[PDB]
Amino acid sequence: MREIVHVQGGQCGNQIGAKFWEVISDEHGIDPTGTYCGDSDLQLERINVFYNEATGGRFVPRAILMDLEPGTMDSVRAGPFGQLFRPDNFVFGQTGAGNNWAKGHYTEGAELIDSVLDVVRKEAEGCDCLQGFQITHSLGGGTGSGMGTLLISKVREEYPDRIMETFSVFPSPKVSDTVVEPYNATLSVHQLVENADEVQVIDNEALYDICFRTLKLTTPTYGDLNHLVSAAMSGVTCCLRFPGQLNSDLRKLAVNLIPFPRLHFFLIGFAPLTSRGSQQYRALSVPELTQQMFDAKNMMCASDPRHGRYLTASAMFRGRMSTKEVDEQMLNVQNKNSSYFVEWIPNNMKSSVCDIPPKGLKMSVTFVGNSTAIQEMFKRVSDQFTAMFRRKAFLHWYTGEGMDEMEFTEAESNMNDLVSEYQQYQ
Amino acid sequence: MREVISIHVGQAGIQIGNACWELFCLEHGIQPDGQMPDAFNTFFSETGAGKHVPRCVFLDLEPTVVDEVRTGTYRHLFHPEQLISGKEDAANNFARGHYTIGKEIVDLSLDRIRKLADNCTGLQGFLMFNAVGGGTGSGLGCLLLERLSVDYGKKSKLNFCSWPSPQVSTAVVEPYNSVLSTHSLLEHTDVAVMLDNEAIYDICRRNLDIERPTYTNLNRLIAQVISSLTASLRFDGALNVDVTEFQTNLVPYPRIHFMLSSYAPIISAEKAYHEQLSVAEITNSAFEPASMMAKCDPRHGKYMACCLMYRGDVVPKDVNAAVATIKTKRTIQFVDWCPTGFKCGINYQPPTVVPGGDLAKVMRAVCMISNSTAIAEVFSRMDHKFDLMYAKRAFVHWYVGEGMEEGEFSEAREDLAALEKDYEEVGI
Amino acid sequence: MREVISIHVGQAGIQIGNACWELFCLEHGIQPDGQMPDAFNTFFSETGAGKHVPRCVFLDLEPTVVDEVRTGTYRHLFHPEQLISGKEDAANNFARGHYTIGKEIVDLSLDRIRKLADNCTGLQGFLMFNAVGGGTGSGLGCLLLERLSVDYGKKSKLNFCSWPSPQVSTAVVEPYNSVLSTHSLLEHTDVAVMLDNEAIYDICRRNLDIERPTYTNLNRLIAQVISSLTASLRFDGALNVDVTEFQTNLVPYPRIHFMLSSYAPIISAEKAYHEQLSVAEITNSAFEPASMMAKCDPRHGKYMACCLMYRGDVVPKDVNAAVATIKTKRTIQFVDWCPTGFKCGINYQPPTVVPGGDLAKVMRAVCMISNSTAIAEVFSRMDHKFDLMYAKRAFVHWYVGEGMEEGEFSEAREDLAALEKDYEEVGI
Amino acid sequence: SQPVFASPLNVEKRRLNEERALMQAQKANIQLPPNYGDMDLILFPEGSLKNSNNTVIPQSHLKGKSVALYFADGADPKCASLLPFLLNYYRTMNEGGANQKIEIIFVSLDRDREAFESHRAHMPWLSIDLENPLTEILKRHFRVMKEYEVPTYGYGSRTGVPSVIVIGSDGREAQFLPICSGLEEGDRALLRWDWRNTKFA
Amino acid sequence: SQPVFASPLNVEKRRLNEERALMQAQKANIQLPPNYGDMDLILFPEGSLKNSNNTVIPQSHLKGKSVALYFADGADPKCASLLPFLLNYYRTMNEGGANQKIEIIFVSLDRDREAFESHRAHMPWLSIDLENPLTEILKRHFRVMKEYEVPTYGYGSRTGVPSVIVIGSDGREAQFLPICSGLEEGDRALLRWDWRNTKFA
Amino acid sequence: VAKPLPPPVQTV
Amino acid sequence: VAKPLPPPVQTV
Ligand SMILES: Nc1nc2c(ncn2[C@@H]2O[C@H](COP(=O)(O)OP(=O)(O)OP(=O)(O)O)[C@@H](O)[C@H]2O)c(=O)[nH]1
Ligand SMILES: Nc1nc2c(ncn2[C@@H]2O[C@H](COP(=O)(O)OP(=O)(O)OP(=O)(O)O)[C@@H](O)[C@H]2O)c(=O)[nH]1
Ligand SMILES: Nc1nc2c(ncn2[C@@H]2O[C@H](COP(=O)(O)OP(=O)(O)O)[C@@H](O)[C@H]2O)c(=O)[nH]1
Ligand SMILES: [Mg+2]
Ligand SMILES: [Mg+2]
Repeated sequence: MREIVHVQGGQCGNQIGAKFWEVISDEHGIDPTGTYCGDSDLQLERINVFYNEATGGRFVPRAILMDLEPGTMDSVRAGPFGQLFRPDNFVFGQTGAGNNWAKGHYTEGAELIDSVLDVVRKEAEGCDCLQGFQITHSLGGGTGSGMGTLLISKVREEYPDRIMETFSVFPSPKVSDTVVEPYNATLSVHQLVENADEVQVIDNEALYDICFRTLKLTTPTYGDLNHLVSAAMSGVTCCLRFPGQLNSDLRKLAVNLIPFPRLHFFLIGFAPLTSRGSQQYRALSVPELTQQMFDAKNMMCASDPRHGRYLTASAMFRGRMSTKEVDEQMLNVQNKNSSYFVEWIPNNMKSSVCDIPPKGLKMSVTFVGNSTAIQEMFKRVSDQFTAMFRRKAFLHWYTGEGMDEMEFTEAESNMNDLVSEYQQYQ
Repeated sequence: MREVISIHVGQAGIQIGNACWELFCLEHGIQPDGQMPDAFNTFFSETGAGKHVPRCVFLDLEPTVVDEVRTGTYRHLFHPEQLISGKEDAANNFARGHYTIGKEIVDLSLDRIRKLADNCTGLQGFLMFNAVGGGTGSGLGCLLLERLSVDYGKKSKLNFCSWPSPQVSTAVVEPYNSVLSTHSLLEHTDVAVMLDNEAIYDICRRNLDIERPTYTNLNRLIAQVISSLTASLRFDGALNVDVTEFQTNLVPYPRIHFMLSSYAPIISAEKAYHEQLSVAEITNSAFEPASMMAKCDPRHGKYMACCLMYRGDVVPKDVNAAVATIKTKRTIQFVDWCPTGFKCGINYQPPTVVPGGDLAKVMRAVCMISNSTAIAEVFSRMDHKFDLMYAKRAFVHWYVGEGMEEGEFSEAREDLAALEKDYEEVGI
Repeated sequence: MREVISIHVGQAGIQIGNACWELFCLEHGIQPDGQMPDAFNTFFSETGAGKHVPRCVFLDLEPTVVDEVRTGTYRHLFHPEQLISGKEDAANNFARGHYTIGKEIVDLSLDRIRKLADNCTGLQGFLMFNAVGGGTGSGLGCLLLERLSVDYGKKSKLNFCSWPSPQVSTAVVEPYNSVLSTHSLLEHTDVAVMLDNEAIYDICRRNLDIERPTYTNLNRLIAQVISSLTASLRFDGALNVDVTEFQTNLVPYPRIHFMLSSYAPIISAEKAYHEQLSVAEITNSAFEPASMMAKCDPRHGKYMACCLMYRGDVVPKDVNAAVATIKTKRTIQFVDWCPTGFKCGINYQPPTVVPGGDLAKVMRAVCMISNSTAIAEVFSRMDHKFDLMYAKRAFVHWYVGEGMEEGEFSEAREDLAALEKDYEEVGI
Repeated sequence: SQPVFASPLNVEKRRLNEERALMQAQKANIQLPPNYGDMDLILFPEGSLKNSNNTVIPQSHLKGKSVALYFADGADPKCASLLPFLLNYYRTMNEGGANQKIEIIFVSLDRDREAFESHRAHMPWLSIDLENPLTEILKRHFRVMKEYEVPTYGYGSRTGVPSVIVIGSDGREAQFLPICSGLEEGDRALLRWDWRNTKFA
Repeated sequence: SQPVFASPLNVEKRRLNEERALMQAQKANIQLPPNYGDMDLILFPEGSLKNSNNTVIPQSHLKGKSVALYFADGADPKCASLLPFLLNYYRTMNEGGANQKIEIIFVSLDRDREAFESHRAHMPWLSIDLENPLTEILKRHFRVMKEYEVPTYGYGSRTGVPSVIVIGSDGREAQFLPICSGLEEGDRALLRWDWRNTKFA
Repeated sequence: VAKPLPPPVQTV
Repeated sequence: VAKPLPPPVQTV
């Protein structure tokens, strides 16, 4: 009865959500030809959230593939699980957005946005009531930051009631690429503060941090760290997709995690995770998932939760478990670690229980929390932005294609006051 | 004659209905299809060739938890539009449930309750089950009281709440949905039984000795509460009590109608056969100030009334002896305007045994629905959370966004403030 | 004696009576050829070796609606010449069904009606099925009422129309066709019952659960309505009623002769064994505003008369108690000049089911044919449709160019306007 | 004569019954040929039905149970979607009650024996062997197929695969559950099963 | 039809019961198919149960007993931990009294005969040998399994290896002892065993 | 289609 | 599950 429409923009966005449709497929028994194998009532009764029928029995994903190049959307199509998406929902664009935010937002992305908005209006409005939109993009390039936020602006005015959950990938600046990361990041943040209900902040360095000091991988590749993101994307909408003892919804997360509308930037994480020679050494109980869901490194953003306070927090447990432990462990972290938890909200925790655990595992859990330590991400991009800005850095591309100087100062204002608003509640 | 209609709202309402209507099915002998292989009239009907349709409405704005009874074995038991569902959940928002998306499902709920009342030849009560900690259980549940109190005025409306626990919440906007929904359960509710999850956790921990109980095990004991409550409406006994007499010999001055539950032959099979579970021992465990199903200690409150429902092979001489020994103890105290404070009721039917669940075979039972001034602390604990949140106007943009003015927050707190002020006033 | 000739004009008239003759043959025992492997005398004659033939005069201008009837399963049941067809269509023109082609066809339809009446030994009345809002059902239907009144006068010319729905229309000239056909629908017919597509659409969703039913499933329900209306004629009842008493104890002052149909239960098979079908419940469901087959909500308006068609194992003492409950309902109202407006009727035979239809085996059924002042609004809505088209002479070259003088639109307007004034002065 | 005329079951039962009628007339006021209601048929042979343990049960074992044919394909996406739902429907009626209500016979349109076995291993109700001609005969009797290599006799397809059709004792179509047809109730046409009045006698 | 409709034990029970019922139906206004309350079977055949001295015993020996199947695997650290506590509980609660209270029937999920005998030598109560179809039919009847090789028909698994499950006369589920279940108490759930209300009658 | 005839109503 | 019925208590 409720549908999530996934729109993926950018090279980062298309590759992450290709893993997302791969993990949703085997959570739902979908073969990469559309056929469904394996017999279970629960794996199809709520598949309308992510798949539609095709009068051939083919379950087709709600994917609105987008990038301003015939590049990674060719590799997504040619790879495994690439025949699922409609060839119609593959809007190409041939001019190219070269890591420039104004390219996707103003001067090349404005002539293809009228087609991807037509596609998403054909595919999302043609039902009784859609639950919301799920947008996957990186705010580091030109396509995800530029075209992604342009569609975000147009969707929030056409549907100013639905939930837009955005798994944004902020530029992690300690080790990174492209020299225009602070320009593309800050020029998108001052839009995501208004017209975006939820923004889950993801940094690549934290994905390497899990891949090095939790999974003990040899060579963490882009596919492995896109798999960890798709774990969190599937885990948040678990109750929307399967029955449970304590069901939830994306609006239940929104109303229990947003004290004020501007503060909606969440730290995400997901860990019943373990190394290769330790799953047969490590147990599995609610306290053990709890202690690896607050700790330091399970966060997929490079922001230490100890360097701040939790305004509010939520926990999406999955699988067969006792309802006493899922309540008592959130109490136990609340009263033991009280410094990293605000007081003007008492009892800052939501728990919610799915009954169907993910494939292979016995129980999993995903964190989404509104920690005020997210100020150190906007500060770590602002101090790079003002460094370039004082001597008028790589800018004649941005100004030459139709941006005045006031847009950049307005970018600094709405992101400096975001840090200041997080200061008042820390 | 002798019919009662249960009205489940909120996700906890469906799950508590899965256990309660289960117990009513066994306690008259109905098979899972609805066929017995007329004590049943309060709960089920007679639809020709042995069909037995329950008298319930399962009401939810979220289809997921009402779909599991629609896809399990009991689509064939419940009439398929007695399970009214919706499209979008109210999502922990009292504003959404009461003003915005509850006002389209309220038509089908009142139409079906009307159809379920037209086949009655004398209806005793509306046993509404809900959970005031969330969305549609706080919202649409409140509005359903507004519609029920205006079309069925003389009708009594019992209400089993699931009031927020002190340290366990599973929701952070829960203090808002609890305080704002007091008025439904203060002026449009005649009996307000206050339950919480922690007290069931503690009972399951030390008595049933399940260390790690689930919500389905919490629904075990609350099912036993209504079976002893409607025991006299269905099977014969030495002394019978109907829902008119629960709300007469227990309820003082009309605003004070807030009662607490304490079943106490809670035991499991490893303990059960070692002790005498006779009338004296089960009633001392009933008045014990740690078996309350509220997390509310009666030792700082005054018992205004008590309703013992003995249920089994219980002789009335042992009832009058058991009320004597609980009256001679100083740790149990009563208000001065109460020379007699017990409405004892005996049902001859033994407690229904629990194959494969959690309880054991016991020959006799007891359940208390007791009104005390100790219950003036389950709302004071939620005052501190409400004032802390509303001091900084936290979480209130979600409320005002669907058309819930900022004013109602203040006189919902003020209405509960007059509720508190009314409770120490009785105990002077 | 007691013969009822059924006249079907148009696509909808043929298809509705297609379900009617299927249900009549299945009920009485006549196979799709005529053979039975004197209750049939109302709708059938009898020829020698059990060759029962229906007394219908199926009529259309195009052949592509009737040619299937004469080549399919029921081609040998029906008399080959009773199925009368022209050669080209009426093109949704009243004037092409009334002022050009149709005079070559009415001389053939009136002759076959003449032989169909010579076989009778006392006609109860001319049952008729048409579709107001088209070319043949409007124009050729109006021409048939003109000729049937002057020739076969003082005879009960019942009509059952397919009056255009408020929203779903499937054409653009039905504002023109509906009120241009209401001349013969006001001065020639007697028990003109108003039916529309939209209300039977909503009935099929709510009761039959069919989310996607077609013209078949609507015509099945109309066939059950006609079967209940002529039920004491064909079968023995405790309180029989003929077409003469429908015209006397249901009709006020003579210009007011529009009814509104209702049927109960239309409940599906999966629901059927779960609920009661007592006569008090079924008349509560028959008086529902959503079961009204005109989209003509009777909460606003006043009941002048009401005819009830209890059918099955129905006890009369339960009927009189049921209509007492209906009278004590405050939502519906009756006019001041009608102390008793509840002409009842009981037929002993339970309603039949077609094998493969959407309905279920039901013990009791009620057909509730009511006259109210609410049905002024189904002419008020086409009043708004007409003066929005004809305000600047829309689609009139198609009608003037084929024989119709321009003023016929305007004397269709005070024919509707005096119809509105008449229905507003009844309730005073 | 039900549901059609040009089917191998109908021609075969017609031949047997009017041959029996001629034999009775020769050993004899009997009318030839006999009436369709007077015709009696064994719908299933002796060794045609097998359960999950692959043990043969006779046709008379199906008395008092609402039985339906399930025309299914192993590789069809609609069939693979419908099958867990049919499993749950079978459970939800055959567990909840003291009396067994519904039986499902399985008729395979699968391409070969081993994929027929792989599809049939997931299925706990009764089935007919693929190489048995009874499956082919039932396909022609109830007019179910995906493509016209089978020569229809001027008729059309009643429905396409998947198909759940409730059947009678002498082979009539009791009622069609519209999974994929002109009425088009996927997932919810099973609730139209009127197991009270559809009985295998 | 308890607890599982799709079990080979129950389909054999149903076939035998309504076969016999049809036999006295034609031998003799009778109800068909027979209801599960009047349905009857033998849960263990004559040559199945095997005590510690390797001499066969039949089913009727277990009258007045509280009988539980122990599904176990020798190489499982689960079962290696569970075995001494099961030994202790069986030992003390069967020695302390004047009446022999409980009995445990061992069902093996081992690799082969040698591992089965090595695991069964440490175990004093009754057992069913691995080559018997009874072990595999009981595994599918009570849905005990470590990994999905055998097709469960869109239905559940009650437990993983090991488990003690008390059983009734007609194969019903009396209660579940929660070792590896939704409750999760290893080597402690044995105290939930009540030997009073579950007698092999 | 040619629908089966219902069983005859025996007199009561 | 469904129970058995309790035995009838004969009068004395
Ligand atoms: N007794 C009992 N309480 C439950 C159960 N499930 C949830 N709860 C309680 O219900 C409270 C919150 O209500 P919800 O579970 O969100 O149900 P709701 O009233 O429909 O709220 P929404 O789903 O958001 O509309 C929590 O504190 C839980 O402890 C249950 O099965 N039994
Ligand atoms: N209930 C019902 N309504 C119908 C049917 N067919 C058409 N209608 C509706 O009735 C209106 C009249 O349509 P027709 O029945 O085709 O009109 P007609 O009497 O055939 O006149 P011609 O089309 O000129 O032959 C249409 O606008 C449809 O909406 C039908 O079979 N059953
Ligand atoms: N997680 C992830 N990050 C990526 C991937 N590809 C590129 N990135 C990151 O995205 C940034 C470049 O932005 P990108 O989305 O590729 O450019 P765009 O196509 O113009 O939007 C770089 O900092 C990369 O680290 C990917 O497949 N997965
Ligand atoms: Mg809810
Ligand atoms: Mg026509």
